[PDB]
Amino acid sequence: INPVNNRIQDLTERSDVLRGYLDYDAKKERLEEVNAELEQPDVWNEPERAQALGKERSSLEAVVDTLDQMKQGLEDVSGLLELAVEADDEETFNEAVAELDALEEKLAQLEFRRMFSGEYDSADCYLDIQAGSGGTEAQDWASMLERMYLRWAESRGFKTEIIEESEGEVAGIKSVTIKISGDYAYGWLRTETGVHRLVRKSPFDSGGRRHTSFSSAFVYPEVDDDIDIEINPADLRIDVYRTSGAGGQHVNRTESAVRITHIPTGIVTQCQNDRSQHKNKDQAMKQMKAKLYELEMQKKNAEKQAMEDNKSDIGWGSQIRSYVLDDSRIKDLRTGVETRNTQAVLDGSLDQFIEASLKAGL
Amino acid sequence: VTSYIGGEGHNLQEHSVILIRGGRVKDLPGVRYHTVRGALDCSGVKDRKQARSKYGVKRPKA
Amino acid sequence: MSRYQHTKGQIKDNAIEALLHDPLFRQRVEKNKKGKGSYMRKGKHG
RNA sequence: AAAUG
RNA sequence: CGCGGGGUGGAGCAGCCUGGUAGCUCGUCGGGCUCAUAACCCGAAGGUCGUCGGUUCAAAUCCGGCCCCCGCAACCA
RNA sequence: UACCCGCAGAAGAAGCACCGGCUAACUCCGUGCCAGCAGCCGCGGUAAUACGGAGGGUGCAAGCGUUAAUCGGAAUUACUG
RNA sequence: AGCCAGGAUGUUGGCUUAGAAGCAGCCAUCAUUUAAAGAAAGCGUAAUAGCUCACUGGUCGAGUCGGCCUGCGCGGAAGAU
Ligand SMILES: [Mg+2]
Ligand SMILES: [Mg+2]
Ligand SMILES: [Mg+2]
Ligand SMILES: [Mg+2]
Ligand SMILES: [Mg+2]
Ligand SMILES: [Mg+2]
Ligand SMILES: [Mg+2]
Ligand SMILES: [Mg+2]
Ligand SMILES: [Mg+2]
Ligand SMILES: [Mg+2]
Repeated sequence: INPVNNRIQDLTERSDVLRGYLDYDAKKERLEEVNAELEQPDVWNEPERAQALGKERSSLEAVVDTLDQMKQGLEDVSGLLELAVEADDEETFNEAVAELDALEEKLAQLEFRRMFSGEYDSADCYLDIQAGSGGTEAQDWASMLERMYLRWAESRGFKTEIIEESEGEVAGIKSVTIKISGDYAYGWLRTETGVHRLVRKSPFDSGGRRHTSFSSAFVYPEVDDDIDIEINPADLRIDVYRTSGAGGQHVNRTESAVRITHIPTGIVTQCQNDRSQHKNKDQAMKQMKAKLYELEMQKKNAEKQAMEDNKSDIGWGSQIRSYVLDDSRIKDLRTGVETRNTQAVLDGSLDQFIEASLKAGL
Repeated sequence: VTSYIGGEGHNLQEHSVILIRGGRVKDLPGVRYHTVRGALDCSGVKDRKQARSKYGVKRPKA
Repeated sequence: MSRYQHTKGQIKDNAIEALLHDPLFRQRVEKNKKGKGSYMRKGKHG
């Protein structure tokens, strides 16, 4: 029953941690205010507001309710632990154990939802590691990072695959792309996007000076490549008319030239290469399709540009961890969690950082 | 022009009416001016007890 | 807080990578106190 | 014959 | 739409010439050289020949279909 | 009005800059190429008399600093030179 | 076919949901008081509520219902002296 006791001890701690991350009191307050708003009969006159408020309420309630359940269940288990120990009633002990297990499961579920609330969190990812401005040292650092990541991925049970590797001319790697397949792979790794700070005495420097080299990790999920949808003839205007210059009697009469127009967007494609109108239309159709594709691409790019611009805005805040090897201390800048086991971290003990980051929601 | 903002932390943002005083920053390329802390839209530096004149910090009354 | 004005212009693909290839995330090399680039003409307090 | 750090 | 030429590892080329056979240059990997990198030296690996069918005992090779590319021709009023 | 006499009681009345070198005045704590400083040189990457606070000190003082402005140093447009 | 009456109980069946009470669905589609009453066919609701319907009791007092086979017709049916 010592392991059971240990588990019990752990569970309270993690509950407390969860509460801290959540900011539980504030949540409770919010739930209360929302509840108060709800019972006021005037709030259901405005329908859009009211449904939103209801939506807000329920999740908050769940969060709160689960939390104290956890508080209570643990206490109950502790109470029954004594009975298990001294009185030596086995059935009761078993029941207590079962209860604890249930509680643990519930806790896990709550933590799970807190963690993997994003859309693409369940999916697999491409981890992209790029070496910095340093040179050989930077490349080495990047390589080290890559190694660490691989070790981490192997640890939890993910399938790693080196898609592209640009090798460093002296030592290490210039860049690497790693496909990481598995259950909730992106959700587990998405926090690691950012610049990593190595601080160590360079073995590649002849002077042997202490260098501060940087290398970026970039985790992005494998999005499903959507099929490029067939445009409807309802959305299309097809004009037919005579050609420019033309050249003959049959050309003056015949309307071979085709103008296809997209009604929702306002794009036009003209074609008058062929004698046959049908052929022209086909060619024009193709052109239109191509244009649509291009437009889609452009829109995608623009949105993407906005996103990074926003990311750029953070600037120095993209620096997520500091790996000091001289003083022997790793610090996550985002959370504030510190460890002196640098070598262990390098080997692949990232769970301590990653989990905390997930809990934070950054 | 471009002007340096001295002291730890500032309230400044876009469309903020400020007073600049001159004095070039050696490190920064093209910076020839200092903003005046404690004049116009610009606030004084928080929690300073020394060299307050330079940073627009009022006397801590006790 | 204040925005960092990066020297990359209009970022198109990835922001983090761009930042890494910027003066912001340049390498910081320590000046030796003893060894190679170690000679000081005048001391800190001399 | 012999480029670079 | 018609007539030709092509698709052979990472790449660029051969072979297809009368069916049985997989070659060259670069690249990749492991050594050696240098304090190290490059060059150089040694030793290796790596190809269901676009794809699907057909016929000979047997197909990269011959024939046909389909997909992709490159030429040409797509005309007289 | 200046000025003079009487009344009471220490009473109503001290700050500003600086302290690495130039340049008078040094230590501890906090921070860790960060935040910041800076006239020049440069300081800060975990024992910082250079950052920020404190104690101690130095210089000025109802002013003290900062900026701008001119001459000086600058014999660096040299008539003197 | 009209007309008058009832058109319930366990029950708001659970779940998953923001809510779900016959009617967002997913699913089971039972039994009860029995004249008969679907865990519900339509309208309705933030959802309930509410308004109809199915089936049934009463009145009324002779034919009625909707398929098949075929005959002939109707709409579908807009053009330039
Ligand atoms: Mg080729
Ligand atoms: Mg042969
Ligand atoms: Mg070599
Ligand atoms: Mg063969
Ligand atoms: Mg002195
Ligand atoms: Mg110190
Ligand atoms: Mg000084
Ligand atoms: Mg100081
Ligand atoms: Mg002169
Ligand atoms: Mg007819």
